[PDB]
Amino acid sequence: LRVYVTGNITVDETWSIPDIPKKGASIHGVKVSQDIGGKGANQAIILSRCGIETRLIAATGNDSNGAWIRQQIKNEPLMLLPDGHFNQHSDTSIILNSADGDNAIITTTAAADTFSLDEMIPHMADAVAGDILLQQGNFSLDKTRALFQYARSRGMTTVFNPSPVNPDFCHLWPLIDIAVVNESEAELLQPYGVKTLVITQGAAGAWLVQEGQRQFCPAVPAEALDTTGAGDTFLAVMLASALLRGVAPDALALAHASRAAAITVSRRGTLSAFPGSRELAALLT
Amino acid sequence: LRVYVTGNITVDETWSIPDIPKKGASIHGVKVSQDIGGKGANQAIILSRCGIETRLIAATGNDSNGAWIRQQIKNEPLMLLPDGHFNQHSDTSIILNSADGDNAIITTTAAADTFSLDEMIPHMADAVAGDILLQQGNFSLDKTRALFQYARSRGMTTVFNPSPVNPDFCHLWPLIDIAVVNESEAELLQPYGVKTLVITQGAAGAWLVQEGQRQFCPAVPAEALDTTGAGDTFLAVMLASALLRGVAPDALALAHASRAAAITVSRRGTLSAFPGSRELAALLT
Repeated sequence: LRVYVTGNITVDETWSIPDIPKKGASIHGVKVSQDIGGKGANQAIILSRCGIETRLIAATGNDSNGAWIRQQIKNEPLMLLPDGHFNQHSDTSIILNSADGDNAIITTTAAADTFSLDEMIPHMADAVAGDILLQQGNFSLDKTRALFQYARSRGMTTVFNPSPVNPDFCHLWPLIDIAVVNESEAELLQPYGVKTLVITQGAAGAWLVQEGQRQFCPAVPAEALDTTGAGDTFLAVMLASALLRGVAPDALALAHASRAAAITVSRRGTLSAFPGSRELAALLT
Repeated sequence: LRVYVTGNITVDETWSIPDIPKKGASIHGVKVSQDIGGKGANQAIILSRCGIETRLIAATGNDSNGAWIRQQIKNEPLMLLPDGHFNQHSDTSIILNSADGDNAIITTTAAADTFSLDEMIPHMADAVAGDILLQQGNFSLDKTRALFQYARSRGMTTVFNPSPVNPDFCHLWPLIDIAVVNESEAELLQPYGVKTLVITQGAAGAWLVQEGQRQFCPAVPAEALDTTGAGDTFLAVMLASALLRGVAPDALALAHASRAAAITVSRRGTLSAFPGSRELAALLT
């Protein structure tokens, strides 16, 4: 079984501030970390580091960030398509880390947007029934839906993590096999009729909803000095643990994702904070 | 007569978002513009366009924004020091919202905060009595004072524009020959004993004070398209005018500066908005 991930790849830049500015206000911040990231990239890489045959379809620009990104992906057991880049700035993210509550992130999409659907599906031409298409919320409702529709014509399994959230993603669920959502997204998009529903609540554990049954997997306690990437780690490892053992997302899968995620939040950065290929294998056994 | 401008250099990035995200949110944004900023670089840059031998002593780090700054400066007749760079520098995120009125702003320094003496001072080894030391508000009190004393220690004319304003800058007046200040800075800070005092009031004109004389110079009425850099355009052209005619800042120096600032404010941005060398030569004549 091969996992195709259609998303984005970025360079996350984290800013430490007192609290997020109110329009009109000017404040001081400190840039504390630069790292490779992106919803699509994070999940694909972690998946591949778990041993799952994985392919990432995302656009990089003819940026110095572009060379940086492509160079890093080269050290991962993941295939990144296309080989070439685009003359656009590579997508980037501004992660506002305030003294108070949880982070706020702003991500550009110039590169991902240029990467048309026509240039995209050809990279999935070698897909077979049973293969998986994993998407996040980096695309428009139309591009996002087109991709899932395509996946269903090729007999693939569909996984959806609607982050960032798009109000219109709400009438997309009938096309999904596995939905992974926040409490915010769970309410704002209202998942329904999905074989497997997973609602993540960060440090407050996670829910697995299947066939009417509800199971709660409490989170593994951890020192959270950097929260970026926890959700992506939790999802990639939950999915990996099911795929390896050959079952459907189950309680042990969440048990593993919770452990993988605790390692991630205990480290600075994005790509640089993810559990190593060996730590994951030790974890998954 | 040469001008040494001890200050900062920045990259100001304008991001367009639908609205400022709340703490836990994750939104899409568009990185629309990027300009070189910093009252230090702005002032030094405009002075050099006026034909004044100018040296900007500011620090840039080892990141994308650093290489870009180093690259954009090559286009100005300005000389930037030191050569080479340091690590992760000053720049600001200008969050331009939608419906939601005014822009929120986050700024970082770090490059300036760490640009120690010993690092700056040797760059004025060629300075002589008569040369000018222009300094803004981007540096601690001890660092700023130390610079003015070194200057006052070689016959250099000291020019001060305490912005960002620090309340303790209140003790430096004896070391300053020319003070350029706005309303709020004039009150609180309360400059005294300065041989030349300029109080900026933007559209409301400017005052030239000391040696008894109180001279007011009305502004060029019109209305800002983009107020950015009006102040440092005013300070720089004023200095240049007096410098070119070999006198202390006078009435004519203020009218030229007022004419220049009108130009800057009618165009968007900084480097591409300020008056060009030929435009400066024309109004300065």
